[PDB]
Amino acid sequence: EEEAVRLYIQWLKEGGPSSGRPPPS
Repeated sequence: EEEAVRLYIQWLKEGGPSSGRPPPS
């Protein structure tokens, strides 16, 4: 039940590490 992974979702929803950004947490 984490929030940081909620960012990770956000991150992944943006494409994840293929977006040009490394995963959040």
